[PDB]
Amino acid sequence: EIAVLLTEESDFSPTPALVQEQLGLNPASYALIDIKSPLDESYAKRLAHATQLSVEQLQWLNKNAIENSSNKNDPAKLEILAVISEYRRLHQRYGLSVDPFIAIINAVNTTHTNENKTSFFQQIFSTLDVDAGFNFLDQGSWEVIIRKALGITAEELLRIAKYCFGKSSISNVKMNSKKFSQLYRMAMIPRTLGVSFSQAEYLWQLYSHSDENIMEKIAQGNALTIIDAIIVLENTLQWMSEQKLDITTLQAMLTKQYSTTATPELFNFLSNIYQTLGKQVYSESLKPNLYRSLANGFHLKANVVAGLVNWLAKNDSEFTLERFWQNISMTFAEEPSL
Amino acid sequence: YRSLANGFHLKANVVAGLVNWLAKNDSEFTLERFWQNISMTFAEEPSLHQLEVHQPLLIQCQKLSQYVLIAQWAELSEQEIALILLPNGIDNRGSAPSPSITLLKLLSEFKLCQQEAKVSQSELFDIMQQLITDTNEKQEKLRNS
Amino acid sequence: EVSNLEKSKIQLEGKKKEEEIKLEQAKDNIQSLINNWDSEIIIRLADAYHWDINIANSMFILIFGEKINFTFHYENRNDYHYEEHYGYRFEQKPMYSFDKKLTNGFGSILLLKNHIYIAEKLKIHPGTIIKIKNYIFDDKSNELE
Amino acid sequence: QRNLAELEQGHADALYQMQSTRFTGKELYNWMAGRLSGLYFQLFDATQP
Amino acid sequence: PLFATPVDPKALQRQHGAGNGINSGEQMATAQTSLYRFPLLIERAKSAVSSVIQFGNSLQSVLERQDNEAMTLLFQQQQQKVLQHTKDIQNNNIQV
Amino acid sequence: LCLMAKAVLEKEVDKAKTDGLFIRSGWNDLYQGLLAGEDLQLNLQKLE
Repeated sequence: EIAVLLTEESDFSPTPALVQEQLGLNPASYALIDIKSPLDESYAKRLAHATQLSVEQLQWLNKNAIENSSNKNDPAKLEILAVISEYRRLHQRYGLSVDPFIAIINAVNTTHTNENKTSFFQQIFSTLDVDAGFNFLDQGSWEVIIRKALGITAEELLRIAKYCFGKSSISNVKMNSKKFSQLYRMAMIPRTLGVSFSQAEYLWQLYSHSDENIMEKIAQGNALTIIDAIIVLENTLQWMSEQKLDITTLQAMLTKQYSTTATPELFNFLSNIYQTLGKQVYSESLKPNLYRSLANGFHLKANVVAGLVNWLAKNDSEFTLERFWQNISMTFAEEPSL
Repeated sequence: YRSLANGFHLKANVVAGLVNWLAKNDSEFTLERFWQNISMTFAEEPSLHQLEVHQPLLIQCQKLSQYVLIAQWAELSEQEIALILLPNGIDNRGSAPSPSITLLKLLSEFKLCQQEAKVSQSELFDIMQQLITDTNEKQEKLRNS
Repeated sequence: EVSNLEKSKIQLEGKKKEEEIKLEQAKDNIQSLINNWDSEIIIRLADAYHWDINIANSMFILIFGEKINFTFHYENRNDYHYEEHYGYRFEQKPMYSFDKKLTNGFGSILLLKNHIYIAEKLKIHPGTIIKIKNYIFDDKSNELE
Repeated sequence: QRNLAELEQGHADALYQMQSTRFTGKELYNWMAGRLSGLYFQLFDATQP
Repeated sequence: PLFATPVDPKALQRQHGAGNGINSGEQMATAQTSLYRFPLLIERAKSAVSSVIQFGNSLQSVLERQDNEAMTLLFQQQQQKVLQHTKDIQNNNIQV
Repeated sequence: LCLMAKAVLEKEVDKAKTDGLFIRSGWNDLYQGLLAGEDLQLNLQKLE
């Protein structure tokens, strides 16, 4: 919390002084717990006491998080300890245990162990096969059980399969335990929060720019990018709940659709702007008249509208107040209509 | 239409919709015939017995008041009436359906449609108008305009 | 007497240099009225009512395909995948003409509401509510599996 | 008392509906403001010469 | 046993007075001639337009008093209903 | 009367200046014809 307020940048890179606070750990313990794909019977005990976990589950975490990292040959101790620390955050704030967190980042646990009867994969996906064919371009009998597990509708499942596989190879996919993670990942991040699926898709896609595709990077990405997406949803949902701003109002304020429909309200609004201010040549004496009549058409002020038209004179440079008056004077002839 | 609308507490386009509505059901009624029946009585000496003689005005004014009660109950706008005054309208029957239970529950389901949509309702009237019209007269009408 | 009319010449040229822009904007916005293809209206319904494109178009086609035509659009054979259990997946934007003024222009919205409401309430595919309809009204009894 | 509170909510909805569908509501004074304030400046520029 | 609770009662939606639609622009006639010159025509036309403005103000006053009377009458009716349901409350209060 | 005054001033004053005076009707059927006398007052003041 003292690092969020004192960051000039965006959402923070996982600095190794923040792993030491959540994951209970000293800067002298941080200089010894160097990692491999199995750690030891010593460092695993240290991290399993630092977490509230056992040794086997944390060996699962270290076997998994190295695979979804920068390089497979284990560099970047910082990254693996960051994955463990922001496991600890999500398990402190929610009920995300070891197996759903792994299934978010890496393969769903398919090994039947010394638990009650079965693994996490058969616990969630009731009866499927790792390395089976899945024609989810059309449908199947698996499509009931995947919606049992993840809670998705039909077209949201189709869109969630458009990402994490591309729009070329949706038909013939041999899903191993790592491809079921691509589906569990993009559909359990909303439900562990208070968000539905299209709402989380919309809040991911607004926090973007006009070119890239952030949903592909969230789906097919590393562990730091998939935890960065969770930080983005955390920040955006907290900011919107701070100000009672619904997704309906945010949609009404931020869309780009602009459905072509001539409402009678616009006709009665723009009949004032031409029937009071007659046909002219667009002098600059016409300009305060145009701002005054647009301001009094709504319940606004003249200088606020003179600010907003100059505001819109820069974004969407096709708009010009001269072009707006010319478009008013094109219609509203001797015989105007809808 | 303006003076009949201001005689009640109504709007001018609502009365212009309702008289054209009643121009089809009970085809004896005509706005020209209504004005001629007004001008027959109310002579140099008008009285109440002249209305007691000329009973078609006593039919037509109560007939107007029935559709005024229906328009106040269903809370019709002017474009709500203009959508049902389309030449086929709801396509169950022709233009201007008669005031039965069928119309009076069609308007109820119509108000439910206005409640469900959560958008601007003139958008709904335009969409519903393209669902009623044919997109062949509309395209040539746009080309003419 | 010449220099005062020079200003009138400048004013008439100032009017002409904007009326030419009026001609250009007219001839641009009038040579673009081609794209009326009758499938955009149900897209406007899915915009107005908080629906989605795929379910609200596949329900319309799979309900009314017995009554009206539904001629689809060319160069879209692989684009519109149809199957029995979940019909008309609509891999791209749906483009179809459907031969209007043969349905009921407002009761069809009332059908589509209850169909999509059962689709969203029981959380089924849109391709099997019509199999429920076949089991109820036509009694196949082989669809229960 | 619950039915009384729901009836009062219905009365508030009825008052807001007849404030919205009123003729001399906000859609009339927006029109009169946007016309009268635009014609008043033109009358001023016709009068000041 | 399990417990039952209704979730999220739906609030009502907003309406507006959409009785304003398209305007049909009325055309203007053509005056033929008059053998009087311009100052007498202005001296008469200015008084005529002043009469029009006066009756426009009178029409606006009458037309807002009509709507205010409609609002007042509706409020009287619904308060008359509320003051009967309150009597029903006071009827149960003596049975207690 | 306003059209009389326009057609009488178009005798003396030439028609290159009395163009935009009485092009539009000030009446508005969608409202009750409110502020229709202001249009006539402005268009007589500009004529004068």
